Amino acid sequence: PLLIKNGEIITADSRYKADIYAEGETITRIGQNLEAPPGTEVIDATGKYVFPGFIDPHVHIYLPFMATFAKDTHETGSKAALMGGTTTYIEMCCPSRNDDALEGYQLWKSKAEGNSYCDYTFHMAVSKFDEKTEGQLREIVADGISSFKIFLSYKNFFGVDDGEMYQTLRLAKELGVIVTAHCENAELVGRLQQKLLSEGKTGPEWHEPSRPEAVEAEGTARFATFLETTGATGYVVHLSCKPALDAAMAAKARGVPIYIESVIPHFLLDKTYAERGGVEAMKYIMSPPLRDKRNQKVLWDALAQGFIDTVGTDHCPFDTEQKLLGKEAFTAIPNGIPAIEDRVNLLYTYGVSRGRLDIHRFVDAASTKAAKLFGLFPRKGTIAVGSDADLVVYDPQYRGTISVKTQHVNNDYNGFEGFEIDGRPSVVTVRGKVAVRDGQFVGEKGWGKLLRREPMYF
Amino acid sequence: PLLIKNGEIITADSRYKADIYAEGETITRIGQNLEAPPGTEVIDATGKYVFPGFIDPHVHIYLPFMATFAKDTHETGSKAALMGGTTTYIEMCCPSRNDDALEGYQLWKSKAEGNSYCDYTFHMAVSKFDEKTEGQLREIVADGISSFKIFLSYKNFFGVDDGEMYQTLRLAKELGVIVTAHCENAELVGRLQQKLLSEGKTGPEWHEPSRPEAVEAEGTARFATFLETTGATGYVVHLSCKPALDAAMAAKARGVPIYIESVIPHFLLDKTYAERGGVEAMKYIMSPPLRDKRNQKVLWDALAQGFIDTVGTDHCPFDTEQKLLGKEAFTAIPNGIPAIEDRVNLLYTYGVSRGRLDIHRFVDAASTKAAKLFGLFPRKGTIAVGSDADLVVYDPQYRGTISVKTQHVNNDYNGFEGFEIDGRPSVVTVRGKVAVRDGQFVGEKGWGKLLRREPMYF
Amino acid sequence: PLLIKNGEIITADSRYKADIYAEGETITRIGQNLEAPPGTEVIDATGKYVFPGFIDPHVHIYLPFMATFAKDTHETGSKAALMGGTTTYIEMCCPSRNDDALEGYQLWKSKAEGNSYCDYTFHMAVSKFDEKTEGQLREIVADGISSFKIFLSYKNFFGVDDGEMYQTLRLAKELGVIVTAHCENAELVGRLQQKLLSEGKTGPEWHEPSRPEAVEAEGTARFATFLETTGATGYVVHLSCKPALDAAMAAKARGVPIYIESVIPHFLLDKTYAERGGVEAMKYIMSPPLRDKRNQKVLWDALAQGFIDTVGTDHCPFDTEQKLLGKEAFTAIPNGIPAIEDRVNLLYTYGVSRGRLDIHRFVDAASTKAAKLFGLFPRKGTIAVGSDADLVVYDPQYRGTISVKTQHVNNDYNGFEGFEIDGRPSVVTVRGKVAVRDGQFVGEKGWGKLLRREPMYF
Amino acid sequence: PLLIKNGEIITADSRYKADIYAEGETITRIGQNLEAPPGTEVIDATGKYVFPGFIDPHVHIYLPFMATFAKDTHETGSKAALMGGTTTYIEMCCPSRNDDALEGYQLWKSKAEGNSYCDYTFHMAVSKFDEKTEGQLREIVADGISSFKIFLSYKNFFGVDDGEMYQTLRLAKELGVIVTAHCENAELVGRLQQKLLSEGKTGPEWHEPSRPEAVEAEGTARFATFLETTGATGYVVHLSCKPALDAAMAAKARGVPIYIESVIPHFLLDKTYAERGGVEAMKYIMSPPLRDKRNQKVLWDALAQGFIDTVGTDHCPFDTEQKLLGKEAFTAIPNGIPAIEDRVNLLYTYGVSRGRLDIHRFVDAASTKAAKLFGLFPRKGTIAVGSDADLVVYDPQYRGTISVKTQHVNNDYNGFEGFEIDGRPSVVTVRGKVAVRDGQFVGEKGWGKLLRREPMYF
Ligand SMILES: [Zn+2]
Ligand SMILES: [Zn+2]
Ligand SMILES: [Zn+2]
Ligand SMILES: [Zn+2]
Ligand SMILES: [Zn+2]
Ligand SMILES: [Zn+2]
Ligand SMILES: [Zn+2]
Ligand SMILES: [Zn+2]
Repeated sequence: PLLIKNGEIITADSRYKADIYAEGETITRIGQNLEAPPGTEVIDATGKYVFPGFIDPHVHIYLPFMATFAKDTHETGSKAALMGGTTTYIEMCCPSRNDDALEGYQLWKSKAEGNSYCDYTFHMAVSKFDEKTEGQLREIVADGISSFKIFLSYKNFFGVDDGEMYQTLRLAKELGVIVTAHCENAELVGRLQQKLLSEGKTGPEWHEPSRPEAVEAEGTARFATFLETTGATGYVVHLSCKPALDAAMAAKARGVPIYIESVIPHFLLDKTYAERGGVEAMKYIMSPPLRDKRNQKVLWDALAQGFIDTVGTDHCPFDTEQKLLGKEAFTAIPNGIPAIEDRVNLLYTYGVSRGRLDIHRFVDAASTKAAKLFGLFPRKGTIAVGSDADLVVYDPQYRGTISVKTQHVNNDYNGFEGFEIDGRPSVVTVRGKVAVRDGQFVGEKGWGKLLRREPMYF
Repeated sequence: PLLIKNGEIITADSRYKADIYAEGETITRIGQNLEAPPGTEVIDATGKYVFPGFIDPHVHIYLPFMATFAKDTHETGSKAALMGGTTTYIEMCCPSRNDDALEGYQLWKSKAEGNSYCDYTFHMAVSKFDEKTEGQLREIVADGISSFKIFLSYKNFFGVDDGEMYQTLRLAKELGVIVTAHCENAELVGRLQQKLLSEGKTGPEWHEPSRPEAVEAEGTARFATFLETTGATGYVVHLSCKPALDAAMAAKARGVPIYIESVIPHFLLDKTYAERGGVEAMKYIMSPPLRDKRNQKVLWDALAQGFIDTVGTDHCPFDTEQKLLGKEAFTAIPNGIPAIEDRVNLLYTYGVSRGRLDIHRFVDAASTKAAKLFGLFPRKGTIAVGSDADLVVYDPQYRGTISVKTQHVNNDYNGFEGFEIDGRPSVVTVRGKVAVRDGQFVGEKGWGKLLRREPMYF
Repeated sequence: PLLIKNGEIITADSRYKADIYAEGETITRIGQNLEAPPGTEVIDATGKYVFPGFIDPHVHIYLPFMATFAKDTHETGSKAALMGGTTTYIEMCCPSRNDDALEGYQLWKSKAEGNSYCDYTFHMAVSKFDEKTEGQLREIVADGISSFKIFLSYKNFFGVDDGEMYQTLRLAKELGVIVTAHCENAELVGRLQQKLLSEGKTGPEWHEPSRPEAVEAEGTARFATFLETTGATGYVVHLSCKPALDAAMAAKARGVPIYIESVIPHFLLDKTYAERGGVEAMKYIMSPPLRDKRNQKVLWDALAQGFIDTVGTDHCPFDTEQKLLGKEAFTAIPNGIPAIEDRVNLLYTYGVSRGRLDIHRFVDAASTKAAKLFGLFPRKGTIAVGSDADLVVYDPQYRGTISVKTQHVNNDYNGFEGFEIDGRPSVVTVRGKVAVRDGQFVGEKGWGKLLRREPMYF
Repeated sequence: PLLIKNGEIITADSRYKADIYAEGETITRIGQNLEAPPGTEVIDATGKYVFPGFIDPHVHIYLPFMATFAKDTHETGSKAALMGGTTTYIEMCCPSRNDDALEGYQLWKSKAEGNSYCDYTFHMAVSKFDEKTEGQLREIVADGISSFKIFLSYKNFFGVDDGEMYQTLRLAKELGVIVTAHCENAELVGRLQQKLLSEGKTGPEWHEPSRPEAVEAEGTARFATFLETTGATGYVVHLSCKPALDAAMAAKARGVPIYIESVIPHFLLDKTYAERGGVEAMKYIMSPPLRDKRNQKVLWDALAQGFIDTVGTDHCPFDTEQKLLGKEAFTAIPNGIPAIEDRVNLLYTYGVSRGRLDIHRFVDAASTKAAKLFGLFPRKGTIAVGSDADLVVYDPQYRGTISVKTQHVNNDYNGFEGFEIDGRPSVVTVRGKVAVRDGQFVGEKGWGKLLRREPMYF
């Protein structure tokens, strides 16, 4: 049994002081001065906030990509997540066009079993479409995976054409599945990459120009048009700039059931980081690229007003050594930045503590909204009787800086090296069991379970 | 003591089954199978929803307007509200340009004391600005009223000019007050009214053309520009059409702290109702006017995505006899439609039950958001330990129709006569005390209190 | 020699009364009371307007399409054009994906030689892209054809994919060629067509729903993105609705060198014509489909302000008998409406005479702009010394109605049967030679020549 | 008699080589190898362009403003205009609120008689509205002035309120007059000015912040709303930024008869010039203020596509000594920059020679469009038989720089000091009489006449 007392509870739509008692894995009751049976583990949350466990709807743990593999394992990844306050993560299951989808799903699925410290689930990538695949997708959905993922980029590896996208969306609508999508243009990026390389422009500073804002805007609008035409519900992952936001907003305004996600690096980093040259710049190469800083205000304002629904990380860790695989051509630099451990602290600091982000909008954008969209709610995403006891006792008096020297991500650099944070998790629990106590990791291996969802977007 | 058991609790960010125990006026604890001391009043909510008491941020009880007076009293008005599921209402305190603001405030304030069945508070109208008035506004704010109200229409009676609007906004920013605003154009409406009358166009069907969508759009954009320039936080009341929504959305997108409210009649009624001729058409005359029905989809879609923040009624009851005061000229028809009693059932029915409105967005738009914006939260607007026990046991199995024959509004007609509803309040409580039991009004006169707020928008 | 005297000359940027003297094929001099050598043919234009010969930048004479062939020949087509005041037309050379481009060009080219009454030129369609084709396109451009044409629809027959579109645009930029484009989405239209048919919806009234406005908007925006990314100059053919106009305007506003064309049927006809059922409805089936009439005001306003650059017809004549080829499924109805003969009179009547279209904007939209965009200017498109003596003595006192009974188009129905017109050509000349005198056709077979252009958009 | 031979004639819709013969004040005939009677003055235009005399629709010669007077006289002003290629200018007749409108008109009118080297006309400012004024405006219009001018700024001196603006527009519609307007917000500018001064911010660098882009956008949109509501035709003077352009474009798109003008300094100068401090910065203080340079591309692109209709100067010359009148407070710096003499060369150089501005669009934006809008066409604005012989033989081989040392404007500084130009007028004529020959001024005092217009916008 667990009892968290004297803490100020804050959810997306409530704020109060009371005690939380969890007999087992779920919250049993809430009230003031609760009496917990003897033996109950008591946590004193005096002077601290008690938030629902945070949820990252977009991470990469196991990933064979751009000639190599992402650095975290479900073990190191889930641990880093917990240290950061994230108690549930949704990983992108990404088998390529040449892989068997069902086999890919089972591979990712088995790599996670007994290896995760916190709960998780997947987004099933659809990198090709045919009779064989349709049958396997029906099976994967039936196993509890209620979300797909398509890419409008990465030609021949992940990208699907209009015909495949259309079929994926019709199937999704039939199964009540929500489709997440990476929006760019596979053809344009490929052509622009070749053009720049043939011109001798090989440095990391040509990554952004090879896939400008106009391309993300085109893909975002195309995706919205297919959703509107098929009747399927969609979700745009890591939207990074105004032109794309305008396209997604226009779709929302005319009634298209589409949702928007932005990832932490696009709120705090900008294109100049990728113009520093050398391995230093390679550390900030991702897709969509970091943009002109003028976009940060746009994203922050949109987040405050709820135009942007969720905030994820698109966590994709690589070692500087791996980044150097593209010292000859920027097209060979493995795309990705690590952030699964810093999302919450960064969002809280620069959004709530030093920004205009309302604290309730913060909880909604970093936990509740994602739980709702992907069928994890009310099990996850909030604090209420019946919900899983995934809690985060947050300390707002803490002051420090982020550094690779103190991170738990299995790679050699931190994207936010030196950034200050005005808070951090003091205690983190997973289904009633303490995983982090006073900055000390005390999690239990294999405690995390796979969360199965029910389709709801017909 | 009160105990509501076996009900499905639904708030903006939670959904579960548990019992709610309120020892006194606030919720003491929540859990499953709670044991209430003997003597506790037990309500069985089996098979029913338990929502937070709903809040109407825009009503008119006492109102000397257009040569006459609104029909409801705080007694009949609060009763009608409760029957409909609304446990808190914010009334527009409206002294005209020729009245002393402080006296006006005190008049409204005393008419409500001991006469309301549920809690309430006010929006202080600023229909002129000068040294004398500034001093009185500071006093009214200090008395707990944290919101102003200005009109960009009704020349010489309620309307303020750019100079006055600017000063009102600067003062609001200084005091941390949020400014609500009726957005049209006092001059244009006056001119267009005169033009139409001089042309012999006197029927009710000329009301809409006298203040077209372009006018509301102009006023909405003007208001946004003054907010952006003064640094004040604003709130647009009863936004009725796309052009205006576009203007308010553009302001939101560029960072202006502005919020949007729409009232129920603009979601379900349209301009043709005011083109029926005679007293029948006069029943549907209000400002802003009912619009072309193409606007209803726009508003519904915007509500579903959270673009529109709150839903109110702009409740302004008049008898058909009073409406006839303008049988000679439409300009003399007292503007207003009654709706304080039907808002919740209408929104639930056409939004949740038969529409695309998510049930959590429904609670937020009809209760929580308004509580947050006007400083009533967390006291009101949600279900959580510490909050006032304002609850609504809602019956989703109920089926019926709205009719003046069964309303409690103190006038002779219902704007939604004949409309079907797929639910209704079964039990309604105010701070732990039952006011409505099984469709029977059992409220206590004078139980309602004035809610004082703290300024928060500096 | 030719002398047109006492006429009021009206061009896009001039208006005056004077005489025009053409010694041979071009205008020799302009002035008042000019003395023409003896033998000169004198035309008295007293009380009439003298416009530059009008130009239709989008017609179909020879066209193997949808299992059949368009009805006009270069002989009947050029004659009908002249009777209507059009002295130059640009035909779409359309070999399909299975045809050899160079052979296709030569086929169209030889069908026109010695068979046209007026001058003409072509837009070279690129329905596929490969090494073989690139070489042939370079040859065709070198032969004087400075414009391409790509289709974003008609899968497997005319439509090109993103890869092919990109390559076509890069080549166009290299050669200084302007690319015209039909903007929809080949995949979406195909899928939506199949869906409707499988649902038993086979009538002509399902044509519009099979390719809604959202699709044209998507293709228009996609095209604009590829122009912006490749640096090529583009031109959107027959833009029919607001969503598409918005997309093209956004591109214009941000600096993309893109131009807009709209065709006469979209200004005067609407979707209901295709909902009349039977062969009557089949007469109004075209692509993009006739739209909701709310779009006509949008197009007219855009034309008046110069947002829409040119007005063409997309003349594609078919007999009702041929239209019946799709009595079983709307997908088999040959798309197209005839209009080459009525464009000028219709535009003049409903635009200038009865609309808000300025007479100079009329000349620019129906003649000069197209001549400029496609390199026919200053040879064609205006009245000035040195220009070809292609003139139209227009009679503004004429009043009549359009009817198939008096048309010269080689088919059995007129799309504007019964429409009134407030003017008509009295005299029409081609390079100094009279082709139409007092409504009598006196043209000379084979007089028309192929106009070769110089590339100018690098 | 005048004969200009061997020149390449370029108008907005024609380009050719021929001779122009003017027997008297108007062009008599055009053709190749024309024979002029003996005594005819012959100008050889070999290797040069022959443009229509350029027209500046917005200048200030006589102006009592901000405690002082503008430096040019109709003598020095018209001379400077001619040297620059401008043969017709429209001056803003600006009596303030305290002046009698009719007297003001007559004052301006008499100051110009016999004192202008080239033709001219006026825009009648309406700085207040009442019965007395309406009567005088009817008289002024009857005297040939077909355009009004209202200011939405300069409180109590020039600015009119909504009531006055509405009445001015209704009268304009009745008389068929077009209304030009300076769009900002009198109240907001006044308040923001006071706020900044009270904060000790007195330097020239606070001018822009005192009237930000949001204000011009608000005024532009307000003006458009009143035009749309009254049915009057409008024209926005010196539009300087994207937000305002967006507002004016939206109005154009929905059918409002509104036109846009931008002045040369907003295309080439930016806000930093006014941040140089001291008298140097004061030289660049005008209204609307110079903006962030990001706006220059927007304006250039809009001009190339015809979104911006005309290009003027808003010529308002002051001596540095006069500028110093506001060394204590920026609000006292007389607003204005000189440019009447450099407009054409600057537009030609940076638009045509070094930009993307098409040469025909150049002639239209600098001459023809303005002539059309203000009823000067076809008398002025083009080259054609019957038109006034106002011609400009332009030399495209000339290369030089602009300097106060060689200007003819009656003040001590040039706003474009040091700017390079790729052309200049070689010969300039006014109604058949040479005013400038090979850079030498040979004009005749009092030759210029007042141009009376006919109302056309009912
Ligand atoms: Zn991605
Ligand atoms: Zn990813
Ligand atoms: Zn109101
Ligand atoms: Zn109201
Ligand atoms: Zn086509
Ligand atoms: Zn076509
Ligand atoms: Zn001005
Ligand atoms: Zn001016």
